[PDB]
Amino acid sequence: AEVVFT
Amino acid sequence: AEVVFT
Amino acid sequence: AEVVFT
Amino acid sequence: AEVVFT
Amino acid sequence: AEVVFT
Amino acid sequence: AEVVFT
Amino acid sequence: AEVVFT
Amino acid sequence: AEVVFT
Repeated sequence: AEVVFT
Repeated sequence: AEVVFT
Repeated sequence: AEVVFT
Repeated sequence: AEVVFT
Repeated sequence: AEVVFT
Repeated sequence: AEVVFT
Repeated sequence: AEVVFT
Repeated sequence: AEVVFT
């Protein structure tokens, strides 16, 4: 699982 | 920007 | 921004 | 910026 | 910013 | 598990 | 899994 | 799975 908030 | 890989 | 998962 | 790898 | 996981 | 807040 | 950003 | 954006 990968979460990237930018 | 939101990326969610599950 | 928000993510919730299960 | 938030990165969460699980 | 916040993450909670289990 | 990797959390990176920047 | 990998993320790169700028 | 992959995403690239600019």
